[PDB]
Amino acid sequence: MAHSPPGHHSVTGRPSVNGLALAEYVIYRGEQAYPEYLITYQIMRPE
Amino acid sequence: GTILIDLSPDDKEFQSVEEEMQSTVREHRDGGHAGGIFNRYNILKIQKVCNKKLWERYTHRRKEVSEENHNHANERMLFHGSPFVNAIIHKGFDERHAYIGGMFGAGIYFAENSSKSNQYVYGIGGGTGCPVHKDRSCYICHRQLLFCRVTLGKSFLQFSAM
Ligand SMILES: CCc1cc2c(N)cccc2c(=O)[nH]1
Ligand SMILES: [Zn+2]
Repeated sequence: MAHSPPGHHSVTGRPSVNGLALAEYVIYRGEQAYPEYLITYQIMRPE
Repeated sequence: GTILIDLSPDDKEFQSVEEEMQSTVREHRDGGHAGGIFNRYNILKIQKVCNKKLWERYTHRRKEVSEENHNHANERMLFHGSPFVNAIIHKGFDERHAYIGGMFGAGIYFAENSSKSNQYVYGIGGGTGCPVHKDRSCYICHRQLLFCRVTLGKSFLQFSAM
């Protein structure tokens, strides 16, 4: 695993180009996340 | 040490987690190549993941970060998709779940858009799709995502051509 940028605990990937996209985030220590919900699902075919 | 508790669809917690799943679907620039073509999900089950060891591991690190950032963990709830969600819920996140080829280097990646995490359920770029039908847009096969509590602390802002 890589390291966080010095003086930071994560990275935020802010969408430039695509106006409708939300952010993505990266952590570099597994202890910085807890898997709180497991969601089981199907994708739905548009009508 | 993990146990999974089923939430009832009548439970406010089930409903708020479903709304976050459904309301953060978007269209993707790949036209559905990786994740499939859809506007919404059929939620089949939501389970609470309960593991004392892993929770304590998380809260210990969260306090370290908080103390390095004026008592602010900058905690978010974010989605994570991976073929290894079964290992994650039993053993936690670690270096094996790092995306070596990611845009922001070899870390563990999370998304606000549930449909972004959905692109990774069957592997990088959707892999070869579901195991049964080899279809990245399978409407039959059950998929799984994690909705995760994530400590960001002080986060480095990368403006990104996404
Ligand atoms: C490597 C699996 C993965 C990658 C990913 C990403 N690159 C951006 C936002 C979310 C995810 C995700 O959920 N899983
Ligand atoms: Zn299938």
